[PDB]
Amino acid sequence: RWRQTWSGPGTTKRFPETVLARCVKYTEIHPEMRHVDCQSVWDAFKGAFISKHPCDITEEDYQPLMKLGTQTVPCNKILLWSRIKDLAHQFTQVQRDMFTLEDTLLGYLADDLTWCGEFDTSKINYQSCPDWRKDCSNNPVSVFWKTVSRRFAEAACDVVHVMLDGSRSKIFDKDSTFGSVEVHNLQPEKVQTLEAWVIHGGREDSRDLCQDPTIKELESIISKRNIQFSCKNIYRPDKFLQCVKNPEDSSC
Ligand SMILES: Nc1nc(O[C@@H]2O[C@H](COP(=O)(O)O)[C@@H](O)[C@H]2O)c2ncn([C@@H]3O[C@H](COP(=O)(O)OP(=O)(O)OP(=O)(O)O)[C@@H](O)[C@H]3O)c2n1
Repeated sequence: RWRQTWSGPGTTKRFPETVLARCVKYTEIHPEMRHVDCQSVWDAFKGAFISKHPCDITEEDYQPLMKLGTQTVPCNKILLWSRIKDLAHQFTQVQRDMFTLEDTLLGYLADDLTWCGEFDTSKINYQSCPDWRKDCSNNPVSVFWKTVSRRFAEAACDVVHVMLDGSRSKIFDKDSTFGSVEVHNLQPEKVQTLEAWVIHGGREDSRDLCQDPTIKELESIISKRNIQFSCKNIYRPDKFLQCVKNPEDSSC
């Protein structure tokens, strides 16, 4: 068909099979999730968006799935990220120094996937799904991430870290999930500090990007929530990862 209902990519091929298989793998690997019934998880995930208008999804739609995906995360070891998920993930993969959202069952189930249904049919839409900008923000994927990211941020305590992409024109972006949801849902009663790691993309010698106006904005916002702010440059992410794998080892 030469045209489609929405402007975004349609549901990821074999979405039901993919989510199911991810749930099985996760609960097989992660002991604490060992009892989880992956069929019930799939059904609850389905229940959030099937037969529903994909511009009319709410956080409530995802509550059955949230309940089933309830999981304790070590509160002082949370790593948030904005844009640069590959480094964040490569980092936590070394020795589980920290946990990102994609290390939780629910984040793992949905990572890199697109999905939506149709009002008044039970069909998954494999042709297109709403674009957040062009179509609607209350779509199944955007609403899912907002809901799960809020919960993840509320679970954090002590020092919370965030990797930010220093090669972007807005290192801290208030419109991102990190900036619009996570920063506002850290609980000042529990969270002592937010420490930003600003990942350089520019090769070799570069600025102190902790002085970037958007970082100063982030500092102001966090400080005004009664949370301390710290910032560090990571000048060579490749060296950084090497030092994580082999610390004190070289020129670290
Ligand atoms: N794996 C993952 N984790 C998310 O969430 C937490 O959110 C943070 C990262 O999101 P951020 O980069 O937006 O801050 C991390 O701290 C995680 O703890 C996501 N929050 C949103 N997404 C999804 O990432 C995909 C690309 O989004 P984009 O931010 O690159 O571009 P977008 O804002 O959707 O462009 P638009 O068309 O103008 O709306 C979309 O599927 C979007 O729904 C997400 N994907």
